[PDB]
Amino acid sequence: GMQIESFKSLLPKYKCIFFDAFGVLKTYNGLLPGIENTFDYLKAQGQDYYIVTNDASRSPEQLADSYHKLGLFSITADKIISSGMITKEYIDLKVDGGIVAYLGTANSANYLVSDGIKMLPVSAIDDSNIGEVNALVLLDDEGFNWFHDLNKTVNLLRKRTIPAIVANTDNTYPLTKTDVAIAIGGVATMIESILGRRFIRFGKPDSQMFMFAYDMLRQKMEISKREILMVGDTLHTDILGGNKFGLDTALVLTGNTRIDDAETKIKSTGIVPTHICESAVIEL
Amino acid sequence: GMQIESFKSLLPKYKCIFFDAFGVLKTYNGLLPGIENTFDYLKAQGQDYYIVTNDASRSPEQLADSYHKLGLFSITADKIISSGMITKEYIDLKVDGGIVAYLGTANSANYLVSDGIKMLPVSAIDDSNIGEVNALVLLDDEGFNWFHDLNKTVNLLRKRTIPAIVANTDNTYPLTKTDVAIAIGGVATMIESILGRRFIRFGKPDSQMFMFAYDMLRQKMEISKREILMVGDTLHTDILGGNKFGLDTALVLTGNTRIDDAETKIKSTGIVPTHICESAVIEL
Amino acid sequence: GMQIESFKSLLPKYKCIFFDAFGVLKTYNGLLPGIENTFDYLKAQGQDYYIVTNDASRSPEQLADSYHKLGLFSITADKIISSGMITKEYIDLKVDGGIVAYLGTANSANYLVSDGIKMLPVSAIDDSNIGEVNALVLLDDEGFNWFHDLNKTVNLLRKRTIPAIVANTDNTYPLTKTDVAIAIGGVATMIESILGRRFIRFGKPDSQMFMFAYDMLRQKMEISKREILMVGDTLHTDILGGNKFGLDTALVLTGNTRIDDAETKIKSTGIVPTHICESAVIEL
Amino acid sequence: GMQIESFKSLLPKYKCIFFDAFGVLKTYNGLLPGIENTFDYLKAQGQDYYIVTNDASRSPEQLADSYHKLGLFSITADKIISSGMITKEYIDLKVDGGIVAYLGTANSANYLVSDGIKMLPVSAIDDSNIGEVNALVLLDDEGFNWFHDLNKTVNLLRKRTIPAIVANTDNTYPLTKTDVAIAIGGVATMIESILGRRFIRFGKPDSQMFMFAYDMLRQKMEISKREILMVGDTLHTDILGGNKFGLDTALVLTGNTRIDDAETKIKSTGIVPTHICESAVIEL
Ligand SMILES: [Cl-]
Ligand SMILES: [Cl-]
Ligand SMILES: [Cl-]
Ligand SMILES: [Cl-]
Ligand SMILES: [Cl-]
Ligand SMILES: [Cl-]
Ligand SMILES: [Cl-]
Ligand SMILES: [Cl-]
Ligand SMILES: [Cl-]
Ligand SMILES: [Cl-]
Ligand SMILES: [Cl-]
Ligand SMILES: [Cl-]
Ligand SMILES: [Cl-]
Ligand SMILES: [Cl-]
Ligand SMILES: [Cl-]
Ligand SMILES: [Mg+2]
Ligand SMILES: [Mg+2]
Ligand SMILES: [Mg+2]
Ligand SMILES: [Mg+2]
Repeated sequence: GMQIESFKSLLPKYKCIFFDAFGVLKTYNGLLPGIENTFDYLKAQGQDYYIVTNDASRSPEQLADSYHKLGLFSITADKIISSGMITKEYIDLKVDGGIVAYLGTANSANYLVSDGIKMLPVSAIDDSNIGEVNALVLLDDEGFNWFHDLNKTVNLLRKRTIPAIVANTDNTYPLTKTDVAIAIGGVATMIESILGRRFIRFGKPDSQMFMFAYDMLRQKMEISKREILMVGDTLHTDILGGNKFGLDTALVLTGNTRIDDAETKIKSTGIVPTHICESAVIEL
Repeated sequence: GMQIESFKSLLPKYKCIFFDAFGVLKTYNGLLPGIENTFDYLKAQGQDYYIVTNDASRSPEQLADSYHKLGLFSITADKIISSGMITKEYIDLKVDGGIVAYLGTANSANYLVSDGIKMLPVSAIDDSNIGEVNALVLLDDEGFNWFHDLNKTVNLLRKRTIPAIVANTDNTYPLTKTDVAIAIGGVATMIESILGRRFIRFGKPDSQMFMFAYDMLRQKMEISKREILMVGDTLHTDILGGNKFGLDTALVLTGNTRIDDAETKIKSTGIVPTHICESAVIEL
Repeated sequence: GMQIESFKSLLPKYKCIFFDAFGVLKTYNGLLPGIENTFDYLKAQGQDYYIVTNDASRSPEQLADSYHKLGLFSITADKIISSGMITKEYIDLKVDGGIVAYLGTANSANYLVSDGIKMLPVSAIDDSNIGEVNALVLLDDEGFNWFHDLNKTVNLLRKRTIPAIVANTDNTYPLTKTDVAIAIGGVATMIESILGRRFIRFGKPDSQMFMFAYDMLRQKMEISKREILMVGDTLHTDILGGNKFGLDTALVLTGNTRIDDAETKIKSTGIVPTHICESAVIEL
Repeated sequence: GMQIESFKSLLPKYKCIFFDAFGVLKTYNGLLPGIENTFDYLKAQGQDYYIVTNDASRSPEQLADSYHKLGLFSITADKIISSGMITKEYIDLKVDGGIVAYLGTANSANYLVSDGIKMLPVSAIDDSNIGEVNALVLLDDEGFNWFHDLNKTVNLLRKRTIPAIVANTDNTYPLTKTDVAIAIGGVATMIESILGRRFIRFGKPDSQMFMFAYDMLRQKMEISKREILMVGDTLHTDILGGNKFGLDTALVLTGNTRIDDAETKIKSTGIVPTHICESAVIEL
């Protein structure tokens, strides 16, 4: 049996909320209806929050602009902790000049541009420049010819002893009510089905992003990890990750974990959320 | 230590040879030089042979035509036993009319054309005809847009309770001296990394093709399974497959199993060949 | 969709029935009540049967004797086709003298012996004789010390280039209504989790036992693949194997596939039985 | 390419060294000869150290005592960061009273003892106490009967929705020059081969222990991630974890990564250490 609790009822226990984005705040057809009231509410209550997301397809500033376009003005770039920030820091620290090859769009790659390094798509790599490729990043499922560039990526990683990096996204994402699409994490998975495990994956259920947020909160208040709530739709990323780091966790049913499957999934993985809620929408 | 034996020196022990094609008779740049003499030799000695191949991208007649183009005229379509034959028989028997969806080229699909069923590429499947799709076959890595149609195949299989069939090819094939290409079996492998295991795979190391050839030999001579030699470059398909069926096996070193790696791969898999030879090419 | 049919109604189409044993003829509770009616009916109708089983824990004669002890005298050793028989033949034809080491009971091992072979349990292997050990077979989850001999097995296979062989059983089997036990196939799975894929697996869904039965039947009568029904409770062994070999398949719901899960398991695997039936027990 | 450097030459960059223990400070043969020099030198230079180890079979105090018994007094309990400490914290913060079941020895369970939870071995769990079991921990590959308690463990986890917890050890460890033993992490791996992924795994390559050490250091001094070197013998735990956390890494060749295999293993994994050294043992 599941005890379903209202999200509003939980909020007084916590000094900060960590929200996953997809399946929690928004879905394939935009924001979940009413989700603005959640952020109005937290503001009115003076409650801190962050978005903690395994999206490295654009910068925090751009992720924040997408919410502003959808009308959620409360969410600023400083509130968005994304695994792309980890990737960027890893490249700056661990890659010594040359070229970083990427699978994705030019826009996805612009966030990573820096001094000393040239970003190039996999499509632009051949024998004439392969010796300068010092890393591979997988950023977005769109923006390149798969037949051409998945093939080239396989050969690039056979020929160059370099880090291959992706955000730990789900393997697929919902595109319509009926259809899913293969995500950038899934493109890595498919590559790894041919080559073996090979990708450094950043993001949940790792705890670096959580530690960053936690540290920033500790700079301005008394707070312990159990006084933070991680809110997510996915057991093996949001809930598992939150739990390992010591966060309380709330599973919402508006995403990857459907109500009919929750007990079964919880029982097969042994990943137990602190709380289960229908959704993160607070009714006005 | 490996005992390397001349292929010629083994031939007297055997009443029929089964040859894998790729890595044994031919490679990325055509026929292995001299392989013509092997076939001249077997004729002059009156020794039977078949080619037993997991290539289901063409009919046996077209597979034979490819050898004719390359100058190997003695290879006839009756000597080519291909996993595409199994696929064809499976469709005829187990699929009841409607549409068979495919990933490949129109030419790869032609061999499977039959009464009652329409072959269509996954690209031509939509809500208007999906309810009539009764099987999916993976035939060739070329001939379709991977971004579009790998996504559509994921969704097709999520929506239709139908058999998904592929030839059990290696996940990759050599394209040049340095580069490989993802093969149709590898495409299935990639799909399966997203969906889970889901493809019915035909061909080596299964034993149906062997049994078909064996039964034909038995109709014209006294022969036991150990009097047949399976010749291949791949442990987990040719050598494992042959051994399990009772055939003697000869590992050649002209393909997937490189000489520097043979002892290690043999030890790590426990797949032991009866004999190890440098190649299937016979001299003089 | 999920259409259940009468098993008895199906049977006049066929000259021979192949039955899986566990979950079909019997469960942890012993014989399925009334299963004798089925065999009496087939005998009255002039229909043949064979048992096709991946239980290779004892000889066909002892497997038959175990039915006799339970009061089912219609099953005789000459009608039991066990994957143990493939193992025995492999040892005879593909292992050249020396020792064949085993995990199991002495009773499971000794009858596998043939001229030139010595069976030995793993517990008896040492530096002095490891050199003579020419194969490993896993026969029964009982009969050895797990701590000592799973460790010794791991080392044996790291040190010796030998085939490692097991019946393709499910990983676990029901002991009681609530509890399962790890089966011998599961022990192999566990070892492969440490070492990687390493075991030759005999039995369903491979075609070898099916071919043997079919060969024998065709000597005694005019029989096609259209006149043989394969009856099983497990999709990925019984149903998949039968389908690939060209047989009609009947999934029964007295074993691994429960009525409440059948539709979803068929959908997820894409393994579609020709017919679904509650039981292989007929009335009257 | 593979450039070996002097370990001692590296050390002046750093304010603190994090050492892995097995394969770095000691092997199956005991302490690496001369390893005391290394700690003497760091102390002389005013440099700090911590041990960062996925050995959670004993408490930090017992782990330090084991060094003292071998004559290495420079390692003290307060400098040992063990993944056992994360397990302890997880049990305290996330497990609400009741029983914690364990696989291991009584001594290994001892440090986990707390006010509110009873420790009991899996062997002690039956129908009378099972509803009170609120977690399982795997602690040590010794101390239990594998046949009875691995079977019981599989049933325990099938029946109770509880977290299953293990240190992320390698699957095996060396006993002697020729033989390995299955480690506690490998036992979890085996269980997961039967049940599917099911264990929470603590330790490298996770960031948690790294974060702890760093948090402690930054209280006592001005220290950045650029002034900490992680030293280990295993790519997928030590080097990978160190790198993802933003640390310089040193691969040493005294343990799991041998000098003959380093270049190949680095190439296949894409896990690249900042530095490669023969040994953490310095001269003088
Ligand atoms: Cl997200
Ligand atoms: Cl692989
Ligand atoms: Cl990773
Ligand atoms: Cl993270
Ligand atoms: Cl071929
Ligand atoms: Cl080739
Ligand atoms: Cl999956
Ligand atoms: Cl298959
Ligand atoms: Cl076949
Ligand atoms: Cl059975
Ligand atoms: Cl006996
Ligand atoms: Cl050997
Ligand atoms: Cl096999
Ligand atoms: Cl350690
Ligand atoms: Cl974990
Ligand atoms: Mg989500
Ligand atoms: Mg080949
Ligand atoms: Mg069964
Ligand atoms: Mg180590």
